[PDB]
Amino acid sequence: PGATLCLGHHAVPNGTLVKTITDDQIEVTNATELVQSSSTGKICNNPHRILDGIDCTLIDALLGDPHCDVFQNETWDLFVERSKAFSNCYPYDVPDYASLRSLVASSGTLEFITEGFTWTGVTQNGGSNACKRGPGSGFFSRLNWLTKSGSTYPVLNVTMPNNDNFDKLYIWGVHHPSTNQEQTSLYVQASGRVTVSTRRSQQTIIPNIGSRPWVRGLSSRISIYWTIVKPGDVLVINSNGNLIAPRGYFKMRTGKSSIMRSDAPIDTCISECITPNGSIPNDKPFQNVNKITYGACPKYVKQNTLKLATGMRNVPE
Amino acid sequence: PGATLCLGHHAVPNGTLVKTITDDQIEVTNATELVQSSSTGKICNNPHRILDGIDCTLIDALLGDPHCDVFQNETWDLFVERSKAFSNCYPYDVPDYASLRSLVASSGTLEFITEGFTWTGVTQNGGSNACKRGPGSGFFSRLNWLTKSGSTYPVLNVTMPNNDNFDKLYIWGVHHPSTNQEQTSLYVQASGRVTVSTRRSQQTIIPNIGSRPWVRGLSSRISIYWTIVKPGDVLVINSNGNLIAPRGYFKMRTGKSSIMRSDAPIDTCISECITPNGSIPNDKPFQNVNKITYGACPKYVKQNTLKLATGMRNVPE
Amino acid sequence: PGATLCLGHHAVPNGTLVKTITDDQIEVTNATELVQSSSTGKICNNPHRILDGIDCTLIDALLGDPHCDVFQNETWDLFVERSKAFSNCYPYDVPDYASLRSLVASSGTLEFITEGFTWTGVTQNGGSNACKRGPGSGFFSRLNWLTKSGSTYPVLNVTMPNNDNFDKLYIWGVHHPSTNQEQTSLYVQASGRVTVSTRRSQQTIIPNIGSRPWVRGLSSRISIYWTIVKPGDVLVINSNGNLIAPRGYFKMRTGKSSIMRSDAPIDTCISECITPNGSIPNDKPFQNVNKITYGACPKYVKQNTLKLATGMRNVPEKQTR
Amino acid sequence: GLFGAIAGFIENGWEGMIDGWYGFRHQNSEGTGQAADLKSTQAAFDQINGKLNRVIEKTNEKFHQIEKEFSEVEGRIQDLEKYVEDTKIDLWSYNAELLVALENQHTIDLTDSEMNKLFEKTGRQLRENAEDMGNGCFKIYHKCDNACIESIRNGTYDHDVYRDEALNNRF
Amino acid sequence: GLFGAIAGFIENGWEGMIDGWYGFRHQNSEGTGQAADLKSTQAAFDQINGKLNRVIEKTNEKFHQIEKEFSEVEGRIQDLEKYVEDTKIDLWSYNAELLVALENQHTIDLTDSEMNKLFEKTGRQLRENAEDMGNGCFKIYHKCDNACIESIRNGTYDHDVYRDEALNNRF
Amino acid sequence: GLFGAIAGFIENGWEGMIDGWYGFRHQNSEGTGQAADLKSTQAAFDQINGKLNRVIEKTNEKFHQIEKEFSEVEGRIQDLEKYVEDTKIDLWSYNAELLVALENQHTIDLTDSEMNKLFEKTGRQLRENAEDMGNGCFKIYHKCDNACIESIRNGTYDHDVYRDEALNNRFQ
Ligand SMILES: *[C@@H]1O[C@H](CO)[C@@H](O[C@@H]2O[C@H](CO)[C@@H](O[C@@H]3O[C@H](CO)[C@@H](O)[C@H](O[C@H]4O[C@H](CO)[C@@H](O)[C@H](O)[C@@H]4O)[C@@H]3O)[C@H](O)[C@H]2NC(C)=O)[C@H](O)[C@H]1NC(C)=O
Ligand SMILES: *[C@@H]1O[C@H](CO)[C@@H](O[C@@H]2O[C@H](CO)[C@@H](O[C@@H]3O[C@H](CO[C@H]4O[C@H](CO)[C@@H](O)[C@H](O)[C@@H]4O)[C@@H](O)[C@H](O)[C@@H]3O)[C@H](O)[C@H]2NC(C)=O)[C@H](O)[C@H]1NC(C)=O
Ligand SMILES: *[C@@H]1O[C@H](CO)[C@@H](O[C@@H]2O[C@H](CO)[C@@H](O[C@@H]3O[C@H](CO)[C@@H](O)[C@H](O)[C@@H]3O)[C@H](O)[C@H]2NC(C)=O)[C@H](O)[C@H]1NC(C)=O
Ligand SMILES: *[C@@H]1O[C@H](CO)[C@@H](O[C@@H]2O[C@H](CO)[C@@H](O[C@@H]3O[C@H](CO)[C@@H](O)[C@H](O)[C@@H]3O)[C@H](O)[C@H]2NC(C)=O)[C@H](O)[C@H]1NC(C)=O
Ligand SMILES: *[C@@H]1O[C@H](CO)[C@@H](O[C@@H]2O[C@H](CO)[C@@H](O)[C@H](O)[C@H]2NC(C)=O)[C@H](O)[C@H]1NC(C)=O
Ligand SMILES: *[C@@H]1O[C@H](CO)[C@@H](O[C@@H]2O[C@H](CO)[C@@H](O)[C@H](O)[C@H]2NC(C)=O)[C@H](O)[C@H]1NC(C)=O
Ligand SMILES: *[C@@H]1O[C@H](CO)[C@@H](O)[C@H](O)[C@H]1NC(C)=O
Ligand SMILES: *[C@@H]1O[C@H](CO)[C@@H](O)[C@H](O)[C@H]1NC(C)=O
Ligand SMILES: *[C@@H]1O[C@H](CO)[C@@H](O)[C@H](O)[C@H]1NC(C)=O
Ligand SMILES: *[C@@H]1O[C@H](CO)[C@@H](O)[C@H](O)[C@H]1NC(C)=O
Ligand SMILES: *[C@@H]1O[C@H](CO)[C@@H](O)[C@H](O)[C@H]1NC(C)=O
Ligand SMILES: *[C@@H]1O[C@H](CO)[C@@H](O)[C@H](O)[C@H]1NC(C)=O
Ligand SMILES: *[C@@H]1O[C@H](CO)[C@@H](O)[C@H](O)[C@H]1NC(C)=O
Repeated sequence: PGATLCLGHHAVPNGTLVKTITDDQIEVTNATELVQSSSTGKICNNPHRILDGIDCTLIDALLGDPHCDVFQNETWDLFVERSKAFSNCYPYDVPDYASLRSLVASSGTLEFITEGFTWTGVTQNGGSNACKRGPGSGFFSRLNWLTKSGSTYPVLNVTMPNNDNFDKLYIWGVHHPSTNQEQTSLYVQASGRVTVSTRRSQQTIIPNIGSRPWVRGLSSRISIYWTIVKPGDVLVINSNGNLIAPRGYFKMRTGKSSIMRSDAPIDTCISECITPNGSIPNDKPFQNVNKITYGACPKYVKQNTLKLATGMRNVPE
Repeated sequence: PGATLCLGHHAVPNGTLVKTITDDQIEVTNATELVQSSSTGKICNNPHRILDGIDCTLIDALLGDPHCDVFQNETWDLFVERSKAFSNCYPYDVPDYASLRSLVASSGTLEFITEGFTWTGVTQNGGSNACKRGPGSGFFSRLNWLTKSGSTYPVLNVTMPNNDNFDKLYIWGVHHPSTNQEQTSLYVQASGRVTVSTRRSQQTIIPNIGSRPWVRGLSSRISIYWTIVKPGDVLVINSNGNLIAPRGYFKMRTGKSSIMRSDAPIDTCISECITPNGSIPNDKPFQNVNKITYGACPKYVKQNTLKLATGMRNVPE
Repeated sequence: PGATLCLGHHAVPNGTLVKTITDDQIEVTNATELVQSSSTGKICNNPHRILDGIDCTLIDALLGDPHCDVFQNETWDLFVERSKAFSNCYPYDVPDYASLRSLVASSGTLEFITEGFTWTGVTQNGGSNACKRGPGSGFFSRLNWLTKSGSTYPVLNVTMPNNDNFDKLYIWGVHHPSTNQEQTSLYVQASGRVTVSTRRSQQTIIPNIGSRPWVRGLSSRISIYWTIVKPGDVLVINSNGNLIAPRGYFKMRTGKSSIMRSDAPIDTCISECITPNGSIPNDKPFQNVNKITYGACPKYVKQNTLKLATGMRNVPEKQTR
Repeated sequence: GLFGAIAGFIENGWEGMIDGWYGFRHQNSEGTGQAADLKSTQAAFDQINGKLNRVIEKTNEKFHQIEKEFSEVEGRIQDLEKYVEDTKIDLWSYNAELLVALENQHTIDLTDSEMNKLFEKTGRQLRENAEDMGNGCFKIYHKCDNACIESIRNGTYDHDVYRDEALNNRF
Repeated sequence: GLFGAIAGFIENGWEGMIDGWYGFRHQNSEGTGQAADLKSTQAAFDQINGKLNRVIEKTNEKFHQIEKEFSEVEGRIQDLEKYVEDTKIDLWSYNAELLVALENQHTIDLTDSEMNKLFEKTGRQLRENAEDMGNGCFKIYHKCDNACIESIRNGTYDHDVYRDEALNNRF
Repeated sequence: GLFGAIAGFIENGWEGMIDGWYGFRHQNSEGTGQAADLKSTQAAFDQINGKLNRVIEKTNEKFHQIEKEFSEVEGRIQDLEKYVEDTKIDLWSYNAELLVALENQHTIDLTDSEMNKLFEKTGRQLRENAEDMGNGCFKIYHKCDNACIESIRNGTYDHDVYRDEALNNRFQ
């Protein structure tokens, strides 16, 4: 009378389905999820510096819309723009809005350095009832609305060299009056012009007179432009009317800063990966939460689940 | 007295060469082709709605070139533009032609809704012998060539609010005369201007007087522009000359519509995948017919053949 | 007494670590490197035609800045722009500089064909002390600075049909004076205009009067524009002032030509693959030298090493040492 | 292949076997014959079919995209459009090349494996009543009529019945 | 799997084995029992753990990128931005799908392999003192008390001790 | 590896074997010796060489592309140019990482496989005249001079010749 010795392996009563080269579904004893498909719904305030825009877009904070004055000294790793943001100053547009927003977002600061531009023979500090400050009319904090002095608006011609070792961002504009009467009344000349240049490039803008839709009492507009001045280069501004002048420059940096559109609330917690839906854990290699991410994030994929087998084939009794 | 029992496998007299990790050519009993390399040469008219442009580009059908009048209000899944297409109306250009074509192609409709614009103090419905409609002078069906009434062309200033729940596309233009004589004769003022705006954006165009080369009898030109007005926004058009006015708006949609350049004939058949060379079967995962495709298509690859082994190693007798 | 027959395999004293599906480091008897991580630091002069820009950008060679005259009619597979390059002619800008540079680089030639434009009633061949050619004033070799003749500058209206079977590239400009005095002195009219058109396109530029930064004695500028004329089309140039006229056209081609920014010296050797750091061998499938490459190159990857196992698992005899 | 049966210890395939992928040839007192093994054939087919169906899983449907041919020279934007597309095509071409190489290596190995599985299954059935000749053949050490051969092929061969007869013939 | 043990010549797994992945069940004069094999279990675990750690190697940190949602229709530049992103997502989705398919096929094959390795190791230990029944079980042809079974399981079974007894019972 | 020979039932490799990758060591009445197996060695080499040549198949040649370094801040277009390139580089870096991992796993498994193939081939040659010791070695149950060993190594060993002698030595 001998003995029997049987070799075998484990099983569980209910395994997990995985995909292979040959099968779309095969049962194994265990698997682990490789796609992150859920969020807390909240943006964690660490370890990245989160700046909540609240009622302000980055561009309104840059220009210095009065309700955005609280952002003047601000820096961020991630600026969060909310769908409730609104503009409440002189009606404006930005040709290439998306680029200006991108480059400021990427710079990560609104650090503004005032420069002593000399505007000879014009009135400075124009304001509007579309952009109220205190009891009176006002304007964008970083822009200087120049108009005639006496009965003349001379050819303005100023220079500002960059002798620093960083890039300077200058924001300026052009005013588009709604009538010929307003044009000549503000700037004397029947047609204005703004030419802003550095050693190797230039932009010339001719204003356009006509009604746009009424916004905060006005059919006129400002168009916003920008110029980067590199170390060793020089800014020249030349205008015989309609110039919305810079007061200085924004000190540019490079680094890890960006901007995101989201309505998720900010919370006190730690998460490396941020999506517009909220922060997500980054222990998994893939995620299906949002193609928009910031930080150390799983890669976006279309699958909502992908199981990595962590055990053998399940062959129950 | 014993027996012999031999285990074995099949072979075939005529195997197929395939590639593996270790061999660029090794013989197996059977294989199947994974790259689609041929087409019928015909575009199947199902299941996608194919609209044959025949003699017309999408843009000419949009503007309403008289020989394209048959396309009024048409819809498509795929608009097919032919190399034989020609323009036969007022000579024009579209700054950012490629974008206008793309956005209309993608919208999938030329559904046009006429609006009651009030053009006070000008002559409407101007026409040209470069753009005949029946025996007499004509113009683009969706545009309204405004010129002086009596001896005056006033400042036009009109509005159209969007109180619908869909986006409106407005197509308009600016006329560029070839001489000062033509300018003042049509528009009185020595220099025109067109400003078209919504609450948030604006375009102002100054016409340019001068000879271009003769096209269909004319050295003058029209430049075509577009403006999208969202629900709750408002269009304002302001001009003291050279305005080529909209008659209404195109209804915008989103969906699966596109455009393709092809000379392949349309046929009555069914195919999910369309290329400029014609429809192709989509049973294979890859194709080498054309990188331009529309529909449920195999992915374009550079290989003209890739064989997937569907049997064992062939070791013949 | 019988016999023992043992089956085995080799081992080596010095194996190499490689990565697998299950192990980030495991020892095999040999491996080979798949990432090219070094360069000679020199660009090989063969088999590609390398044109060293030396002191000149492609655009300065195109316009015909006098110190770039040696590049007239040059051709290249790869134009190499050096960080020492400088401009030394009339101060200028090119709206869409990057595109003009790209399209000329890609065309691979500066072959220029002079055409007999008739400029009635103006002075031709204007020059500047900002753009010396020999001892005296000069200008871009491929551009013609037109100014008043006597006390008039008429409306210029000229044509050049393209009756060839190739595309013509025309480079032209608009002069932006720094004062009204300069404007009327050169062009009579208080405001100029340049309109350049073909059957199907047109560009009108209005000059702008005002100071830009002083460069080589001048606060005025030229802005450079371009127009391609296809076979069967016709160029028309119409101006009542401020036109910087073309003298002809550049022949356009298509092919394998490009441009690269590099300070590596050019040397006598053969290499299919060029990077800004120098040529690299292309025997390996990957490289970590530079994402900027030209020619038959390994693909750029972030890893600086990747080892492909070329032998079995290395299993030495364990020792009690 | 990894298992060393097909193109290995089995010298070659049988062109005459047209009703299966794997099977048996025998020689006994009653003559010679051939029969396909359905189970092993089916297992190979099911795996190859499974991978075929995974590979032809229709996965992309695209509508409006970017332009990919251009009638004019434009510079920067067009350079980028062409580069984006060329980059995509090279990556998918790589994916396709790798896919077929991996699939094909594996198909060759799984078919080799099924041959080997059938061989070891047969050997185990025969217990001590046969010896492995080393060329894919078993020398069976007893009288094995056509009933006995079919018993081995359809999995009902009782080795105890013939063990004494076979053990004697071997030793 | 490629080795034909798991879901193969071993009919099914043991739900009762909760202290290891592979192991032994025996019947002798003293009754029946079960014991996990640590070494084979450990080898499977180490390989699976190794691949898990390779797959979750954190590799991706991105800051400012491109916009991927747009509130306005723009045409050409936006078409390209969307196409670039859609292209990227499809390629990474493909990579993810292929990765899991290859990993999973391999995990099933390596676990099947470890079962087979343990089975062949045991068979080799037993030399001429046992026969392979064909269902993952060895008929041991001698008295094998619980000490003798443990000797086989912990790798110290001396086959010479029982060879005469076993050879006699077999032949 | 999958086959459990290399780093498995074979305890270790032989540093002394310098003329092949796989082979034989024997002990008989006449002493001890070592000989490389050419066939198995050649099969491993051919497969590894085959995969090497597939991997270094030169496939890409690019001329004018996009710019990848920028001396000015520009915004949207430059963001897209950089993103396109960064996307490409990450995907190719992934491809390279995966390629080597899969190739290397397979190289280890194919070499393990060839060891195993040689072992099973030898075992089959010996029929009933030898037993598997379990460490990669066969105890041969008969007198096997150097001629007899070479007969096994070059595939000409006739097992019938020694079967009676061997069967007697094995069973009592
Ligand atoms: C609009 O405003 C700008 C800024 O104020 C102004 O441009 C400036 O003009 C002056 C005079 O042309 C430039 O001064 C030159 O600078 C360089 C050094 O970089 C020197 O080489 C020059 O010196 C020589 O030449 C002088 C003769 O003019 C001699 O007096 C001197 O001894 C030297 O030989 C000269 O100083 C200055 O560089 C520019 N600055 C900029 C940033 O452009 C422009 O003139 C104003 N426009 C009008 C119409 O007033
Ligand atoms: C050129 O034509 C333009 C279009 O007609 C003219 O613009 C119009 O100008 C008038 C004032 O002159 C504006 O009227 C004011 O509108 C606001 C309210 O605006 C909207 O909001 C309320 C709800 O809050 C809504 O009920 C209204 O319908 C408006 O939609 C009132 O509060 C004021 O009291 C006053 O009525 C028009 O809004 C404005 N329309 C547009 C679309 O801009 C322009 O005046 C003309 N210019 C010239 C030089 O002739
Ligand atoms: C400025 O120069 C351009 C180019 O030379 C002039 O355009 C030309 O204008 C004439 C008529 O004034 C066109 O002639 C016409 O040709 C057709 C046949 O093609 C003929 O049937 C008509 O009867 C007529 O003669 C000519 O085609 C046109 N040339 C081009 C190339 O477009 C332009 O008129 C000049 N303007 C001034 C004010 O000098
Ligand atoms: C183990 O792998 C390494 C590769 O990682 C092998 O080294 C390479 O072997 C040969 C020398 O036999 C070298 O290639 C030759 O180079 C000379 C000039 O350098 C050339 O004239 C020949 O035509 C040939 O290309 C190669 O440089 C060398 N590479 C390195 C990095 O060492 C080695 O051969 C392998 N060892 C074994 C035992 O297989
Ligand atoms: C589908 O149409 C394309 C576009 O015409 C064909 O590609 C051309 O044909 C040959 C080789 O393919 C080349 O000389 C041309 O330069 C190609 N043009 C382009 C834009 O690639 C293609 O051959 C057609 N394919 C089939 C299967 O009909
Ligand atoms: C080739 O040149 C590139 C850049 O010209 C070198 O990349 C730099 O490497 C250092 C680290 O040594 C980094 O800090 C810089 O960020 C890199 N610069 C850029 C512009 O990428 C690269 O090292 C060179 N490679 C070789 C082999 O010489
Ligand atoms: C299943 O897999 C995970 C991932 O390795 C592991 O941590 C967990 O303990 C496993 N669960 C069981 C029941 O084995
Ligand atoms: C910014 O900083 C200055 C100087 O420290 C301070 O006086 C001012 O109030 C700050 N502005 C805001 C909006 O906090
Ligand atoms: C995240 O937000 C996107 C965009 O609004 C939405 O479509 C998606 O379903 C959300 N996903 C999760 C997991 O919340
Ligand atoms: C290859 O594929 C199918 C079976 O799936 C069959 O019709 C064809 O004849 C096969 N060819 C060979 C040579 O087996
Ligand atoms: C176009 O749109 C609608 C039809 O739904 C209608 O208002 C209009 O008359 C149509 N015109 C034509 C020509 O079909
Ligand atoms: C440039 O080439 C053209 C035509 O091929 C020729 O007429 C001209 O003289 C050449 N100029 C130089 C400087 O080589
Ligand atoms: C299997 O083979 C035998 C012998 O030919 C046959 O008679 C029998 O019907 C078959 N199987 C079963 C389960 O009866």
